[PDB]
Amino acid sequence: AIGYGYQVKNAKVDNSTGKSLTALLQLIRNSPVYGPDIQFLSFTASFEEDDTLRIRITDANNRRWEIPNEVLPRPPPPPSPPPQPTTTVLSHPHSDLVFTLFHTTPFGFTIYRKSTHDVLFDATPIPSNPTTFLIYKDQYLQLSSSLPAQQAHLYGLGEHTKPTFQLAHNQILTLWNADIASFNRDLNLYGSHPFYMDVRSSPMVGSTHGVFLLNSNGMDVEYTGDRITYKVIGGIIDLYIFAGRTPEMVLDQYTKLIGRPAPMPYWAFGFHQCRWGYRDVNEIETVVDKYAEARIPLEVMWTDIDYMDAFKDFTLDPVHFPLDKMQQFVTKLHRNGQRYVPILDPGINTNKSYGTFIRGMQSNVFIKRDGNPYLGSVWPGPVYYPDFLDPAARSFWVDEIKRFRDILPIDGIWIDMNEASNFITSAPTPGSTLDNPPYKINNSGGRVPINSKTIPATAMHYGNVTEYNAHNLYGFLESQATREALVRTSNERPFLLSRSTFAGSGKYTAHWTGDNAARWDDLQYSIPTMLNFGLFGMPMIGADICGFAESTTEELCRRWIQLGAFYPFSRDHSARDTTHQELYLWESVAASARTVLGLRYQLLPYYYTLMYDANLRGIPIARPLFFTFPDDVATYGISSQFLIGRGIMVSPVLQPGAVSVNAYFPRGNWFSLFNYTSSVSVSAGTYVSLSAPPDHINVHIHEGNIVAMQGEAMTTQAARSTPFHLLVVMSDHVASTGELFLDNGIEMDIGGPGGKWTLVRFFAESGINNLTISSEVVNRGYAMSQRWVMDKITILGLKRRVRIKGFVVSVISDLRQLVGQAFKLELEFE
Ligand SMILES: C[C@H]1O[C@H](O[C@H]2[C@H](O)[C@@H](O)[C@@H](O[C@H]3[C@H](O)[C@@H](O)[C@@H](O[C@H]4[C@H](O)[C@@H](O)[C@@H](O[C@H]5[C@H](O)[C@@H](O)[C@@H](O)O[C@@H]5CO)O[C@@H]4CO)O[C@@H]3CO)O[C@@H]2CO)[C@H](O)[C@@H](O)[C@@H]1N[C@H]1C=C(CO)[C@@H](O)[C@H](O)[C@H]1O
Ligand SMILES: *[C@@H]1O[C@H](CO)[C@@H](O[C@@H]2O[C@H](CO)[C@@H](O)[C@H](O)[C@H]2NC(C)=O)[C@H](O[C@@H]2O[C@@H](C)[C@@H](O)[C@@H](O)[C@@H]2O)[C@H]1NC(C)=O
Ligand SMILES: *[C@@H]1O[C@H](CO)[C@@H](O)[C@H](O)[C@H]1NC(C)=O
Ligand SMILES: *[C@@H]1O[C@H](CO)[C@@H](O)[C@H](O)[C@H]1NC(C)=O
Repeated sequence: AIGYGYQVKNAKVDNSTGKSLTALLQLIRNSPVYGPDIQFLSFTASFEEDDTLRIRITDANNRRWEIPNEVLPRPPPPPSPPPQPTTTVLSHPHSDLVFTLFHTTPFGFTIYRKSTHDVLFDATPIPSNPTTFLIYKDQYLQLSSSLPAQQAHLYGLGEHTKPTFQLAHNQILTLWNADIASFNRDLNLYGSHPFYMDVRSSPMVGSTHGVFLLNSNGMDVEYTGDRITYKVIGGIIDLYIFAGRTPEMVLDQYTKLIGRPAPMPYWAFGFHQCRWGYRDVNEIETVVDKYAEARIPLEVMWTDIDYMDAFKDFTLDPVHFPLDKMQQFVTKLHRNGQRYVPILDPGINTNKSYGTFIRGMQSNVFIKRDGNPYLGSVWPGPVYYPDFLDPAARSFWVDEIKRFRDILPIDGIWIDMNEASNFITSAPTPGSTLDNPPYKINNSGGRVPINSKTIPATAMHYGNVTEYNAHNLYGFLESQATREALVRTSNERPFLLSRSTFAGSGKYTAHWTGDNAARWDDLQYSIPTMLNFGLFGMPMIGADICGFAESTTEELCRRWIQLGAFYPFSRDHSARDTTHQELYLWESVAASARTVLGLRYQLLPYYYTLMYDANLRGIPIARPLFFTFPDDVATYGISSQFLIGRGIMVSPVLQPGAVSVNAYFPRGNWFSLFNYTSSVSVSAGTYVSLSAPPDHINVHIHEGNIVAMQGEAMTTQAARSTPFHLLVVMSDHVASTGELFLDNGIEMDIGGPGGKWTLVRFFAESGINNLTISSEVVNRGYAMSQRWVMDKITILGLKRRVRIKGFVVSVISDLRQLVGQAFKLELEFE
């Protein structure tokens, strides 16, 4: 059949130092299928941290493609080996993870938990079944693990649109960056994230680990419920297991490896407006004016490829978007506390009188094939693609951005079309097994050739690196270069949004779900996708509100702003061939927008703190219910509700004509953020049928949490000048806590040694006859200098009212306290 697998020829754990395991594997027998077997494998197992195990399988006899350390820096590998059945075990005393090598024919290995003896990853073959073997051919790597089908709940392996967050059994997930619209279910999309989270329902419910394959090649991942199998068309096996044991711990461990989420400027949490098709500077000015007139907050105005001179980067349409008017426009935005973001594509038009093209040629920055620059097709027509693996191309990129920024101020950059997208598929190179690989991955759901509508696999990058190997890194690399350009041309914290991504992209950029559609399905689809990118270490995520493609309806757009006002990244965007969909256009949507964006803006200090938490520990802003409630198995399959931070839950209507929603509530007390008198109390988690009128969305806060809020305003800058209102939700079972991070909104290194920041922790507890609310402050200086005052505290979750020396609501007014000054407030019961 497909292969015969490997035997352990030798294996040993180095002793008398930090243990690592080294083994040599030998091919049992050759097979012709999918090409030549690699005869000898080097096999290592090593602990990068007590909570992280690394399994690396390479050709013992040849260097193979690996993601460069410069692209994704990480600890180097453990030495390689020398030139009942037997086993070799690797364990560390402070590690919960135990690795075992089985000297069977073919060989196997497992990783199990010390605490429960539960097997997390099991690559023991079924001897009669080659689909369960490790197979290792030049263009076909096969790695398989069994799974306890009912107990293992898996999440991730992006990027794909799915109706559920938890991965359905019996499917194939393809990772191959492609310009494919996210309104398409199942298909491989713009990004590739070969990570999954595995939550176990038994034996120790809520027990979670992570599994990451550090490989940039195209792959199919087959998940059948009782097994998962990687089928990878190149590179090596570089497998990381993250011990958890909680969901939050897994993401901490994973992002520690791939990079902590980049911080975001405060303004990026404001509302964004964009459209493909804005005709001229007058129109975008008019949109901004109409937002103000509708009294709907607008933070950032975007321009799509319309602004460019005939779709060429680093230029302005001299007729529709003349430089002087654009300068005035951006100046006006800035005077009003607003910001501006333009789009960029990677392809450089081949026009001989275009400065960017001339300079690019001079520094030889473009991707080549057969010794000449590769000629693609995108919006301006013929293009060459910068090789972002080439240091000279990055410098070129920085320089073009500098030049443009010197003439027209910008606040951030949107990088699109960077898979790379190509509108003409090139002919395959005769005889090449790269353009015509032996195993066809399921590209676009049709086994479509990998070179379809992109750069051909035989194209070459700096260092003689093939497109075959580097493809999934293109977007990732451009993001690094663009961020580099921004940091070098402004001392403000940068902001960028990227379409194409790879594992680690979150260290450089925000992301959006791409080309969704104005359909009720896509409204719901935004939630699983939002949650996934949190797992992928990209917490700054959202979808085009009201839908990118196809014309929206009043009701759909109304329900969408309700949901979308809570996306970490909240933007209205649409294609040019559809109806306009600014939020002021319908009264019922505008009224809904004011209500929900009003709450969002009050929650800005909360979002910003969560962003801080994400950069620190990798924990997502928008997170699944089982992150807070991992012991409640009912939450594992929830796909239509989500948390913002630890204790706020959003429960949107996602169907037309509905005025109610059946929403799951985990155990305990929940209070509407829109009406503190409105609450939900259960002794055991269950579904509750919430009232949900056309203009309302259910948003609830759980007992045990404290959230610092500021006032509503038209801009994020204005909001920060409002008083703080503290929301304290008490629990009979636990003291309540909360956190607030404060800085200047633009410090390059968030929470760094520079000291331009303050951290406040809040604490509240009831006694039999008193109630204490207090704070602790780290680095009091910055916050004090900003004059932030807390004037009111609202207390939920008690059945008795409290004051200074069913549920009730208590309010403490005219407090005038300074946020920067630690306090202790004593209240008494009535
Ligand atoms: C504005 C955006 O324009 C482009 O994207 C467009 C396409 O150009 C357009 O044709 C269309 O494409 C859709 C199809 O309509 C839809 O049917 C689906 O195609 C599927 C197909 O259904 C499915 O069967 C499968 O086809 C296989 C088949 O399985 C197999 O057996 C065999 O037959 O082969 C076929 C074909 O390979 O897969 C198809 C997908 O490949 O989905 C496609 C979308 O992929 O709509 C899209 C989306 O609008 C550009 O590509 C986009 O990049 C562009 N959007 C960007 C541009 C901007 C402007 O600057 C910016 O505003 C946007 O934000 C940005 O995203
Ligand atoms: C090279 O870039 C030039 C600058 O943008 C292009 O010329 C401009 O084309 C606009 C329409 O695309 C037109 O409104 C502008 O007036 C014009 N500006 C100037 C200074 O010529 C040029 O476009 C080519 O030449 C024009 C005359 C048309 O024939 C276009 O169809 C051509 O593409 C660009 N040339 C190429 C080869 O890309
Ligand atoms: C707040 O909720 C309570 C209970 O659900 C309800 O009786 C009251 O009318 C609501 N108030 C407003 C202003 O909606
Ligand atoms: C609450 O506790 C404080 C300190 O323990 C005490 O001084 C005070 O008398 C108490 N209040 C009441 C109403 O008993």
